[PDB]
Amino acid sequence: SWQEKINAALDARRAADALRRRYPVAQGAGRWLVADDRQYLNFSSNDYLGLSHHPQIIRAWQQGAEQFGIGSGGSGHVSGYSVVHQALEEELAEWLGYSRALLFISGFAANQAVIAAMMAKEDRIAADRLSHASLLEAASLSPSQLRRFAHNDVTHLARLLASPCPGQQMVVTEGVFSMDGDSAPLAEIQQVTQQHNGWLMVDDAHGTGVIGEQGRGSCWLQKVKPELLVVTFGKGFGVSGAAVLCSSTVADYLLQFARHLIYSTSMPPAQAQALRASLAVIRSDEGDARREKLAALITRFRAGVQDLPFTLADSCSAIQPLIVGDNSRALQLAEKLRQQGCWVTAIRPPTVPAGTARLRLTLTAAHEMQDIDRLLEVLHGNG
Repeated sequence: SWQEKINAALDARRAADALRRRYPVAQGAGRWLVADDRQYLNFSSNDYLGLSHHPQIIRAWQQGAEQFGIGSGGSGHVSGYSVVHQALEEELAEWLGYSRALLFISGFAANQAVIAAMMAKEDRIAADRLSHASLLEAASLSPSQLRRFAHNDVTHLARLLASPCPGQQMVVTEGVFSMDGDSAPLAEIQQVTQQHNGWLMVDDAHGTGVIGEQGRGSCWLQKVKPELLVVTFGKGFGVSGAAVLCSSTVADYLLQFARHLIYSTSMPPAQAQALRASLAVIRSDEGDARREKLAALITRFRAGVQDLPFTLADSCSAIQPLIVGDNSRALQLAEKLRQQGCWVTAIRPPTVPAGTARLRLTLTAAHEMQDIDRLLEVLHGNG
């Protein structure tokens, strides 16, 4: 029965594979986390540039409602394409170097809509094994053939692409991995997929706004222009939503065939105005300053960890895993940091490889130097 299927799946769960209850917060974005009525330094949010609370983006969100109401009233293919959506699309395309941008309500939605429109059962997706769920789940729920390659292993990927395919091949990877905060070798990857007549799709959720000139992506940084670029706005941009960057013909294909783009409700115009304001800050001199601040904080953290009984991952991202090793030690370490006012969360097998239990830390441009020092001190006294 259905209820037996559900009860049986919930009952079978081992203690290490069960997800904890969601914890309600009063504030979850940026420097401070507020849970109950207690203030914690927040080392768990994705607000990498501190823009969720920026006065200019708040104003834009607010005025946009005055000007346009809230809901768009519908889909882009009827009366839900606002002049504000068109201007944001144009601005993103100009910023990143693509002929076209198409807006989506989330990264999950963008990824699924591209893959649903472009891949048939005959085709193959070659996906990095550590791709985040937004991408992988999309590639899974497709009728195409999904094949994973070892993390960032371009030799493995070439092997994959060389295998006979009855259709076309799409390579998918992230610019900065949600997991370890490490970068993909995009240029090398772009080379072997061209060599096997494939197209390349990069999701740059964790790099967009945060690295490269004017905060352009992981792709800019590495001088690579994949056929498809997906950017999402729930992290560094401090808002919500996503866009697909692409060519004139690919955008025309998606606008004719991608049902997810054609029939979904477009985002509130006021949300798009907040995103245009976020983009402006990201491109501005203040954008450079926030990125430079974030990099200084990462430097301060990594330098302090040298003198600690922990290891670091290969990351220059705001994402800075602290490898602890032992599961009990890591959980007790996170609990203790929380007790001392530092909000962190621990991750253990099997989400991570054996013996690589760790803290999931993130830093943001809203943090201050003394915050990093407070983290280091608690880590020393409990490490």
